[PDB]
Amino acid sequence: MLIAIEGVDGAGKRTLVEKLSGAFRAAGRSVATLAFPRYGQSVAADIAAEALHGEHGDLASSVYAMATLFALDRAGAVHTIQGLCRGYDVVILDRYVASNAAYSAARLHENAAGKAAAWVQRIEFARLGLPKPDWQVLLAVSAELAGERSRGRAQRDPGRARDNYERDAELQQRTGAVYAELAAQGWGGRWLVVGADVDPGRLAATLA
Amino acid sequence: MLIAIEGVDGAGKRTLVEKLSGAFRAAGRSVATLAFPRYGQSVAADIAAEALHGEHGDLASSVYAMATLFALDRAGAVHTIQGLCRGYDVVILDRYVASNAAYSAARLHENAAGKAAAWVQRIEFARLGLPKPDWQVLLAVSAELAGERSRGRAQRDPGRARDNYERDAELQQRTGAVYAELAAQGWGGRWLVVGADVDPGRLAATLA
Ligand SMILES: Nc1ncnc2c1ncn2[C@@H]1O[C@H](COP(=O)(O)OP(=O)(O)OP(=O)(O)O)[C@@H](O)[C@H]1O
Ligand SMILES: Nc1ncnc2c1ncn2[C@@H]1O[C@H](COP(=O)(O)OP(=O)(O)OP(=O)(O)O)[C@@H](O)[C@H]1O
Ligand SMILES: Cc1cn([C@H]2C[C@H](O)[C@@H](COP(=O)(O)O)O2)c(=O)[nH]c1=O
Ligand SMILES: Cc1cn([C@H]2C[C@H](O)[C@@H](COP(=O)(O)O)O2)c(=O)[nH]c1=O
Repeated sequence: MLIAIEGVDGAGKRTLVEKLSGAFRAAGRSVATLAFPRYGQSVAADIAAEALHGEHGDLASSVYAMATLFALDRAGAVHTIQGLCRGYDVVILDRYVASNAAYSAARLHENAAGKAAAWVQRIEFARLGLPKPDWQVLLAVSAELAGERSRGRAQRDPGRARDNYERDAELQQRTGAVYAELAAQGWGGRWLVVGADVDPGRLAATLA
Repeated sequence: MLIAIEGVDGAGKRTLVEKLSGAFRAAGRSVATLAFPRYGQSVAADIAAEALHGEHGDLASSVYAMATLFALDRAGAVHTIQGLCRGYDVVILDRYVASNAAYSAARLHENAAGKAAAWVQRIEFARLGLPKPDWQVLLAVSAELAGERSRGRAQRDPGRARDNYERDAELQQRTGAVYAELAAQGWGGRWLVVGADVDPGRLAATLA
């Protein structure tokens, strides 16, 4: 089973992955986790991050260029994902294809039924062959709280200055809204919308 | 030995590669040829071409985004290039790293000593590890003649409509000028500037 944890930056995704992993292992399931972007491992991922921090000229100014880099990173992980699904009972991804749909649509002020979301569908799932997840869990949080976390993280870690998207409060707001639409639409597969207070044990039971 | 044939679109590069290959083989050297972009083989290359034909939203509007796609295509060919150099006496490339420097600088109205050219140097040769060619042959041609060839090709082949750059006559002009500067500068290695009338036998002798 392939599960993707989605949400805006600062939503608490990494923490949910950790808690969920423990819940699954408690239930006797083998668990593997993979996070996107695959920084260090993927040049596309690194260039994208660098672009979001002021490098590489006009690269970040293009919505589709950024989406393409994140898609190329995932395309290079297809073998990894297939291998993990063959080796473990549960594979949990911290961010996946839906991240591209949410942020891309938001940057263009489009909704989940828009052009960008459809483009991501055609490119990543169909053309690049990324498998559709069995579950996509939206960790919904208020834009204000998520933002406060992204800022706090930058104040405590010098190698963690916020990226261009995180410095755009309205973009974060719109991204959260597109995520809610994607979930209601069942974009790319079935979704579950949860909060930071969700019970790992029950969530794992629902997913397994 | 690694030789790259450079020049604007419609300059006559493919023809020179063919004639040069024959000249080298006549001299008893084994020859291999590789062309960039690696259409079909590289997703980055295909997406880039598609973007230059009106697809993928605002992707082509970013100079660095386009340069990145062409660089990622080449990065995926490093193994191929090293293998060819180990297996043949001469390896001839139809377009290489300099193509990115020339077109990128031109789109930004910069010269060979500019930011874009330097960025290409840092990314492709240093960061991505692409080997610097032993020779870079600039097939210089008048912008008018090159353009007439690109147009004529589109009139005869339906699957060959001109790309966005080819539809920009001034851009082609500026690209030719940046190429001349790159050659005079010895950018990325030594260059040779030749015309369509160059003698394959002598050119091959010079390169070998
Ligand atoms: N970014 C990553 N996050 C988590 N696990 C990863 C990541 N990249 C690779 N792995 C895991 O580490 C082990 C793999 O890597 P290696 O990188 O050694 O694989 P390969 O030798 O390229 O094998 P394969 O094609 O199966 O991935 C695999 O079992 C894979 O599931
Ligand atoms: N786009 C290309 N143009 C010309 N020759 C190519 C191209 N792609 C691969 N080749 C050549 O075709 C043969 C290779 O390909 P294959 O694609 O079968 O290689 P591999 O099995 O991936 O081997 P290697 O790592 O050596 O490339 C090689 O000898 C290589 O030099
Ligand atoms: C994985 C992914 C991240 N992003 C965004 C989220 C951030 O603003 C940034 C990097 O992600 P990260 O904060 O999870 O490391 O890029 C996308 O736009 N598309 C994607 O596919
Ligand atoms: C290989 C390469 C081509 N190009 C340009 C030349 C064209 O306008 C187009 C495709 O190249 P092509 O006409 O040789 O198939 O992109 C670059 O800008 N950078 C590159 O690295």
